[PDB]
Amino acid sequence: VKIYTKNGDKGQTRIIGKQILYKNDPRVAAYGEVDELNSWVGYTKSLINSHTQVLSNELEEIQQLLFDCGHDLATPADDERHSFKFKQEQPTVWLEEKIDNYTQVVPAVKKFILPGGTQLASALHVARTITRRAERQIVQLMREEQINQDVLIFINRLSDYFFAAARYANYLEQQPDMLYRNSKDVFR
Amino acid sequence: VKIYTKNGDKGQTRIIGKQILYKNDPRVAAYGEVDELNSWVGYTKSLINSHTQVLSNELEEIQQLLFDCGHDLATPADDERHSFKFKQEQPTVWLEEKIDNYTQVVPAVKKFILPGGTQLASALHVARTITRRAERQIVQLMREEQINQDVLIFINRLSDYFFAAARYANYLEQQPDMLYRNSKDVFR
Amino acid sequence: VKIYTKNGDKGQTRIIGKQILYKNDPRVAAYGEVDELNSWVGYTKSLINSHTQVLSNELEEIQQLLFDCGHDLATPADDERHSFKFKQEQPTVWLEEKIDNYTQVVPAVKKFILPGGTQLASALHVARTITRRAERQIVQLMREEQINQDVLIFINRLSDYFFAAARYANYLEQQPDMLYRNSKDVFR
Ligand SMILES: C[C@H]1O[C@@H](n2cnc3c(N)ncnc32)[C@H](O)[C@@H]1O
Ligand SMILES: C[C@H]1O[C@@H](n2cnc3c(N)ncnc32)[C@H](O)[C@@H]1O
Ligand SMILES: C[C@H]1O[C@@H](n2cnc3c(N)ncnc32)[C@H](O)[C@@H]1O
Ligand SMILES: [Mg+2]
Ligand SMILES: [Mg+2]
Ligand SMILES: [Mg+2]
Ligand code: NA
Ligand code: NA
Ligand code: NA
Repeated sequence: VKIYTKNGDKGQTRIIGKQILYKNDPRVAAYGEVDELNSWVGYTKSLINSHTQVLSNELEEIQQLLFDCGHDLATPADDERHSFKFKQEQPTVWLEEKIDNYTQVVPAVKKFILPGGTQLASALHVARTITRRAERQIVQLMREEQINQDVLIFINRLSDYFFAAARYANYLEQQPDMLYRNSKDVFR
Repeated sequence: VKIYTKNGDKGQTRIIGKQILYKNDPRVAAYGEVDELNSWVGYTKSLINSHTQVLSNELEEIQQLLFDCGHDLATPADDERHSFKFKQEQPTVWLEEKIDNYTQVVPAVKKFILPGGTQLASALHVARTITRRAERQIVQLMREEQINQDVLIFINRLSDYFFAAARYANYLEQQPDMLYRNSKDVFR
Repeated sequence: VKIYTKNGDKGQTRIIGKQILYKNDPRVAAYGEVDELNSWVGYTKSLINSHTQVLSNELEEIQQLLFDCGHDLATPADDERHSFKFKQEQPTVWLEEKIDNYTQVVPAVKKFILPGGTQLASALHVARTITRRAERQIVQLMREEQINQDVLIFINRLSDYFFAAARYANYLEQQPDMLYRNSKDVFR
């Protein structure tokens, strides 16, 4: 088995189905950014400690879901031989329940917080912002091609999950969040 | 409080003031990249150790400043109800004084260095390059819309700060920098 | 020595040779993304432990090679005073030999794996995906300007190297890889 085929050496790559695209095509960029997020989630999970073990399984579950999203991003809406398989309903509800629970448990803020704290909380803020970068890429693709809009819904919700989980990670080690000193009351 | 409004689920988001933009709009991308930098700075600060404690407070101060920059990037120059609040003078002087001090104290190089060393020094090099990525985004926005040019000045200077601070972090643990083996003398 | 010249404060920067470009120009973006990768490789190397010491030297060698690639990306193909110096043959063979060896030694998969595991393996997956992001940037530049195509070949191969090395890092700590649960058999 050779994972290097060399077929990409001139700048084109195969997507799902027959088409080849330049590697900078917005479709390739979209699922490539999802893959970068997925790798960062793996890195974040590797930082789990005894205080934060309760977050481990759901990070692995998110990795599984990000593969399901990437599949659909790699699939043209008019490819007769392949169809969209990601459905947002249940995964997105699942994220919302976590967001509600973690928002309830941590100390309430009205103001923006500095993205930081523990190493794990900080990594969850990095995940938050890479998710949002991948979301931008997905919207770029959406403006040119038909996509599975359920992926967008889920990826939008996912960055709120990472915010909530980052605060929960600080709570699990009793690290206080720090406020942005010039913040207005923005959370209502 | 629900941080998930779902109003972003179709790919548009609210900026400062009345306007909504696509999430891939260059303005949204610019302050989104600043937020990614800010999160990375949080992560970097979480790596502080007893040798490097002297760097902790100024990283937190940079996080505060990055919120002030992001505010102005999110604000249209013609929005009557909101105005630019970031002024570069004092923060940028403050960075320059750190850059001068840290450049003086560490072993002099003429050649490019490998970006690495200690975990903290390496993270400061990652911060250096994410700052430069955010700067590119800010210039993309500048070419289409009027911006607070003071944010650009500060963000330019900030990546030189991260270079200087990365070298200082290696110095604080007595980790030598490594040279790029084919470098010309580039620092003059 | 002042690394801050302030000449970049209005959004333009000097490349190799006489030209100045906007900081968001695709050329500047391409070698800037290579620099971000290089910094991440430095960070990854800082995570080496006693189990993974055998990977340290080759990560440093990759950093040297990434400077050689960045040089050529910063050099216009028609700049009479500067020429391309990167040749892919030997570095790319060297990567392929590592990929072959590491593919042979680790447990065989047919299915996609979750990008994660140990902290080092996870960082090598982050390197994999940042390499692929830089590759996209390089292809963007290739579509507008003549480049040294040897850089593209090497950067393509490099992300397969990081995949193989990430799996090898997990093997070195006897951390099993996890499969994507809905994967088809994709590695043939
Ligand atoms: C909190 C604020 O963050 C901005 N916002 C919403 N989604 C994204 C994204 N994917 N990338 C960057 N910024 C975003 C909007 O301005 C929203 O109101
Ligand atoms: C050191 C060199 O790095 C380049 N340079 C300057 N600013 C940036 C940036 N934001 N992103 C990437 N590269 C940049 C220019 O080529 C400068 O001369
Ligand atoms: C494994 C699959 O990953 C995609 N692919 C190939 N190169 C890149 C890149 N630089 N960025 C993102 N995705 C890429 C193609 O779809 C290939 O078949
Ligand atoms: Mg959102
Ligand atoms: Mg600069
Ligand atoms: Mg490839
Ligand atoms: Na490959
Ligand atoms: Na939200
Ligand atoms: Na400089």
